[PDB]
Amino acid sequence: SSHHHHHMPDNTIQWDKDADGIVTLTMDDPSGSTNVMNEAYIESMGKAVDRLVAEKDSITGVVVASAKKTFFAGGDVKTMIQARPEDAGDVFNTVETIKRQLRTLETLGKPVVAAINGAALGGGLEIALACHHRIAADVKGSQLGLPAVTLGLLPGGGGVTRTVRMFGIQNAFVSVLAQGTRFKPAKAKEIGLVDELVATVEELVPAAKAWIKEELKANPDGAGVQPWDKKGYKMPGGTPSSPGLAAILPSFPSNLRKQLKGAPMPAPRAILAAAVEGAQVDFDTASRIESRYFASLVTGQVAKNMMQAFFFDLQAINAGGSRPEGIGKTPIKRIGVLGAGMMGAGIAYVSAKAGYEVVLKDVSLEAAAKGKGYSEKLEAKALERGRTTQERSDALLARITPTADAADFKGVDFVIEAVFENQELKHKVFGEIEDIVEPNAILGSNTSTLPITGLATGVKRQEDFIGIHFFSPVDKMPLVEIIKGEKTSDEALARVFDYTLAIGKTPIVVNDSRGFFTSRVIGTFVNEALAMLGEGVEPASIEQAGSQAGYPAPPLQLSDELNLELMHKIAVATRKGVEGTYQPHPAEAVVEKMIELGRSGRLKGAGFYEYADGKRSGLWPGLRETFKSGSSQPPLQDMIDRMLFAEALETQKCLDEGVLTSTADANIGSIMGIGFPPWTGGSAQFIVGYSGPAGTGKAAFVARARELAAAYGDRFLPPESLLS
Amino acid sequence: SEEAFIYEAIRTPRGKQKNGSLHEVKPLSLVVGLIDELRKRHPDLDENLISDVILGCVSPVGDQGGDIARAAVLASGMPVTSGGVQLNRFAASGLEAVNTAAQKVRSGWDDLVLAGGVESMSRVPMGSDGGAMGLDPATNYDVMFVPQSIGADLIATIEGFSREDVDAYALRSQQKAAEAWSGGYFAKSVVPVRDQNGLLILDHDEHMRPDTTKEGLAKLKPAFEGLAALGGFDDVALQKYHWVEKINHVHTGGNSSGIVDGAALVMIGSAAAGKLQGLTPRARIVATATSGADPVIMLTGPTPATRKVLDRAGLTVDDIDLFELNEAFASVVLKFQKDLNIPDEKLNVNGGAIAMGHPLGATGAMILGTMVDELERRNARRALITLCIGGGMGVATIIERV
Amino acid sequence: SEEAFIYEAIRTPRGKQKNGSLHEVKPLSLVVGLIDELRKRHPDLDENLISDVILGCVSPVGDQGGDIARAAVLASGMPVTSGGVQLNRFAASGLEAVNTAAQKVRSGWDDLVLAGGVESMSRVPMGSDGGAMGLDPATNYDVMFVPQSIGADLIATIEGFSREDVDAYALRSQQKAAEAWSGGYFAKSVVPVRDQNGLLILDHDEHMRPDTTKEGLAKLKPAFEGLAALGGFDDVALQKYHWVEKINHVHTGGNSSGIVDGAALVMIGSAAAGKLQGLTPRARIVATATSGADPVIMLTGPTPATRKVLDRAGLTVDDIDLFELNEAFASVVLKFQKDLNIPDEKLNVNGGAIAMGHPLGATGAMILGTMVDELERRNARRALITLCIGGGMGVATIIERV
Repeated sequence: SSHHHHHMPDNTIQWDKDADGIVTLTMDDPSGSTNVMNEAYIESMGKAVDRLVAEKDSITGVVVASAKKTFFAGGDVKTMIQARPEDAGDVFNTVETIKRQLRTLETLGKPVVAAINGAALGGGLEIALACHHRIAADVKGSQLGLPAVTLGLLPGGGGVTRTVRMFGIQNAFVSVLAQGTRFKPAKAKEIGLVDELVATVEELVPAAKAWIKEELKANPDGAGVQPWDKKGYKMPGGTPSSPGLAAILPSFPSNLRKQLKGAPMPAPRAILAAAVEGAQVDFDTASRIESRYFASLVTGQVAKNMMQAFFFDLQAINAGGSRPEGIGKTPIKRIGVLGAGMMGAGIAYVSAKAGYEVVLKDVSLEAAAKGKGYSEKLEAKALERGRTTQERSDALLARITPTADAADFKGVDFVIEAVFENQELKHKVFGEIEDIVEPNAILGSNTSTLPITGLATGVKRQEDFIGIHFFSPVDKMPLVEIIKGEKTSDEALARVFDYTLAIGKTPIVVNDSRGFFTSRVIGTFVNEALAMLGEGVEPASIEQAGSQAGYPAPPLQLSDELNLELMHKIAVATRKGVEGTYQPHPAEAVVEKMIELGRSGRLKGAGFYEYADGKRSGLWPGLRETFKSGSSQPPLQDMIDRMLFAEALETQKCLDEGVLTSTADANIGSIMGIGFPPWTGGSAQFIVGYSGPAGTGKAAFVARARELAAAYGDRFLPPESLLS
Repeated sequence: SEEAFIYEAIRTPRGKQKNGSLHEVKPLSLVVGLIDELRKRHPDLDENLISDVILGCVSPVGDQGGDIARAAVLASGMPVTSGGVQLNRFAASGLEAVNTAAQKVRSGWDDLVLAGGVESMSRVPMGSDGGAMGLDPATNYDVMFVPQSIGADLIATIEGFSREDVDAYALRSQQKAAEAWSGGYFAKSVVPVRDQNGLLILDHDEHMRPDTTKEGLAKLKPAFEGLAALGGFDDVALQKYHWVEKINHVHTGGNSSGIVDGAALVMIGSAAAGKLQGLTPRARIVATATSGADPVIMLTGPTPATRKVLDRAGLTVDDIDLFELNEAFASVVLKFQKDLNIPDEKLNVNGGAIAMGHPLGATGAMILGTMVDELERRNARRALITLCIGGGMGVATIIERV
Repeated sequence: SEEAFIYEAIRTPRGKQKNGSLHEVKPLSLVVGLIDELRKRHPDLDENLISDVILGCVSPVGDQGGDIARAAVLASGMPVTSGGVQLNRFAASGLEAVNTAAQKVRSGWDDLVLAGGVESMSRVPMGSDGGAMGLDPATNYDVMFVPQSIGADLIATIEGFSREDVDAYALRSQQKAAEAWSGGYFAKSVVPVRDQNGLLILDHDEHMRPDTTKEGLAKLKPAFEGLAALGGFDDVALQKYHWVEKINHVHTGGNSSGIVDGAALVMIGSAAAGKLQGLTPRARIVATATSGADPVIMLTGPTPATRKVLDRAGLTVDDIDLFELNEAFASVVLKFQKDLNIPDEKLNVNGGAIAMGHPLGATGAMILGTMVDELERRNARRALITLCIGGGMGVATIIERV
């Protein structure tokens, strides 16, 4: 066969043979700043590997190096996303050609060393895994891993096959492949993914050639031979035929199904199948089996959903897609958080973690001090797990300053209010610190339901009043919803945008509307669950539907966290505007019934679940008699689709009304803000990527919506903008 | 066309798993010993007329691989024309051997067939043969593989069988198997296993615990050995049975079938074949049926198979004198009794696998031979034998006394 | 009673052992590929009328363990009431599944039955299952265990078949196989194996060496693979056949069957069951038989099994239009041809396992499907399919075109 695709592109690899016979392949794709497994790379490595064979008599070792800041990162996502099912032959032959190059480099009869200088992610690590020795530079920003599963793919460049040969079926899957974990160079050496470390990138190539010179002298027979290519190789943990591994092997798909909660995420299933099926055969047959599973994923729809959301959409956002143009950067010196609840304390923690000086104000010093205790308990958790040092943990907490005096907001240039959800309270809270803070201080508000324009009238610098919406637990929720009031300037938008990236979170810019985007859409998700409960559907079936749809937490459990007293306030608020005659959601009757019974949520101690001591403990047994559960028994897929469509349809309304300005904001905002299932690619992508018994695409989405609308109500009727 | 009759039905005692008497006995020897007993009962039989030997075996590897049925034919000195085939339909392999033999006799192309099963679970543990449904992740992830002990707990949960309920049945099985032995019921059918020197190795069902109390059964812990305690399976089961919030794990080692060794043999022939050999027919095979139900719950197979074999024979529950269901788990028997509304005094009247053990490959042929004896002893007419099967299958057979 | 009819008989191509195209394919997938083909050919068939799936498998371990028949039913989305049982009668397992399927239909207790076999010898090698006959010295000593290749050499020694005689038949098999492929005889019945994506994996019997010559065959050496290079077996055979002084080792890798992977499926049902699903009956099962001969020679089994199936169908050798015997070893076919005086124009007219390979569990169903297609092509009436079996057994089936 061939090391090439066909039977035009630029050259990516630089050839250098030294007087000792060592060839240094230096990858340097001139079309970008990062080496990517594109069509140019495949051709350039094909020519390079052909030459390694032709000049084998004058070659004693190979060193794979890079000229960019990173080593090698990712594949050609612009092409993999266009692979139709009919293209399966081309996808197979491409990855087979990529792996035939690496296999030739790996069975060359001479040592090959990877000089890893930067991030070796995805295909880049697959290159280094094909070498006999891996040297990494312990520098900041360097990562190593195989994150194909996060895009709905699997490592098709030998990553599955080689990690299984190196660590066994169980260790490779759980620690490397299943979640696409990224490792720092120190951790990469510890688990056996890298062999040795060096201090600076300048020592890599010298250290690489030194190892080759030594390996040739100390190990003349085993030089350039991988452990799995030696006779008498024993896979760690055994093969599937080994009695030790066979006893626990049946529980791998059941454990995986427990972690995924029954969600239709096909990629982890495929990685486990490829991993095990490959361990039962030789290395070359295993690599071919892995190719077929890779082609199965790429030509499918979930991979297109996740490639769209977690590569293109996420990149467009981090690149400032929703950031106003022409506005420059502004530093932040002192953050002032009003209110020391779970939100304010979480806001104080994530800001102190990024390095900002935080002033945490409440109405009493006792209250503000408890708010800092949230950061202390979190740091004691990370100190016990060894994820931080005692010095950085002390410097973090020292940046948080609890207080109860409004005068301690002196020098604050970034206010983040997180007090009770009430307009005139927010008006008074801002009115007593707006004159103490800097004249250019951002006046942010963390309201969930109240319009930002209304809250802005309580300050005199309305151009700097803006909505900064966080999600609890702030330390673990990655989204910040930045609401633009009709007085908010573009500078205030960009300043909160840059603040969001600085604290390690992803922003979305949303125009001012009641409910915003996240609160409005997650409402429809929860309201669908309560409606089904009123209809008589079993509560356990509702929870199974939420988890099997792919949500991180089932919907009834989520209502207890949100507390029904908040939900009932939203219904009265959105109705007082309609006054007309209000058209209530069916869920409004269930909320009032539970509030009447004194079961409002986890905050009260009783909701749809029972709460003994501190933790949640099973559904409330009296729930079945109250709502006559078991009387309505719709198909599980109807329950799943009702929850997904309600949010997907509501998201499209936000796009039409102008609440959102891009589908990237919709997709990432729904995934990271309200927990929309990742396999959908976001609540906007769900429409174009819907697949069911009626077909696939937007037309299939409209038909399923109309079918749902006929059976469950006119709220599922698709908007005009989705039609032909 | 031809009617298929049962002429002989013997079995070995069932030796227990821990320090079992049959652990030193190769499974081939278990079958050869039963063939030698058939010869003792009919030394005048023309063995050339025997045209096949069909043996069930769920783990046909090692001592049980290589077509053990043919090995029995050769190792016992039977004619070389006697055939020999092994089959595996999980726990029903013993009864499927009998059913297939009956169907081969009906076709007219076989005249006199030996059927039965053998399973030395202490020498060849279950799962020794591997399998795609368990060890291949692609298909395991799809068929929602779940150990049977969890389907049994799920059955108890849906039907509302309590821990005391399944423990009550376990006690009944112990008392009835004890009364059956001490009453001499098994005296003619249980062939004691002896060594090459004639010394006695085993002559009774070791797994029996005749002095069992309801207080002792309650001290037991729910099942936590093997795949049941591995993890993930409870959540897998609930993903399909989504209306169930939590599984009530009621089955222990005292209300589940025991792991034992044993073998059974049944001689099946046409009326013309038996008359030509001087054999007296004991019972007639009336109808057979295989069917199934959901493979995640795995143990609801007996009901549609029993319902199907009752239609084929033109019969109802009122027409059947004895119901014999394998006691894999107590809730499977209680679920079956509740579905078809079986009276207590008709159901597993001589105790079951909870008391005497469940040698997978042989059990179908053992409880079949048990019903042949009890029909002749009680002077009753019909009996229905059925078993739950792994993967959600079911097999049922109706025999009539002659 | 009920007449059993063949409705569909398909098979995969046979992939070779060393660097085979099917090595990467799980044996469960080879069967599910054939079930999906039957759905494509008859999309409107009610699969709830399929009451059992019977698969032959000689080494049911690993990928082939755990009742691979039931795994096929569950993995292919068939109704959960469609059963699934694995049996093993060595090389005849594939044909035994068809026969038992046919006999289940005749009894009237089954409706519509899938039969066939599967064997991925490149993944699950021969002997992987162990076996008491060979791995137990007490049994191995008494019944004089001899590998099949030495029996084939002993057959050639007694009957007088020379090295050129067996090499002449080997060339005949390669030629008639290539002529069958060139003529399009196998176009409808060989279903190419594809992957999860629809890409082609194998579409032909890649073990065939159609450019075989007589001189090339004479250069090969007598069989030196496992179980033969080990000493003793030559003397063990001559201790029983004491009138033979010396065994003439004439069988090589060019006149013996090939180690291949493959699977086959045959759909069998009553005349009423097929009429209700709109199926067209392709052939009728007329009679089956099981016999046997000496186990040390191991391969003279098809001779009494063929005479028995002929006497049961009321037929003679002249009434049979096509004979199909499995080409395990050339001397077995020549011996069979010599004993019954079979004309060459009627014996393995499309080649055999010497050219196309011998997937132990599947071969019986594969050569049966070959004969249904050739009867329709020639417009002939009757075909007799028989196989030699390890341990000295024989199985034969007579089919008539409908």
